[PDB]
Amino acid sequence: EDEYDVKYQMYKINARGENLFGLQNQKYPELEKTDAEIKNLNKLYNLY
Amino acid sequence: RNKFNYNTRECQTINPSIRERGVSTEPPPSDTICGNITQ
Repeated sequence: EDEYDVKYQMYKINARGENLFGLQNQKYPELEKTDAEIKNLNKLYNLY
Repeated sequence: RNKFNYNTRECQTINPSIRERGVSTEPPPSDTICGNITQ
């Protein structure tokens, strides 16, 4: 969770700089795959 | 888009309030006597 969170904030400041310079916003699917898998995993494990 | 994104700004002036106040003067008073002439 902490790992992909800090990855996410890095991605956020990346998007900030990219939108500052007006470039095409680079997009990453592996973070989303991580988020979905760990979302279901963490919801079940938290309920457990 | 082509010109890079603009930047918002803000400025406002100082606006005094409007009050309604009314005052009065008065007609100054006067005296009216009567006297006789002595010897």
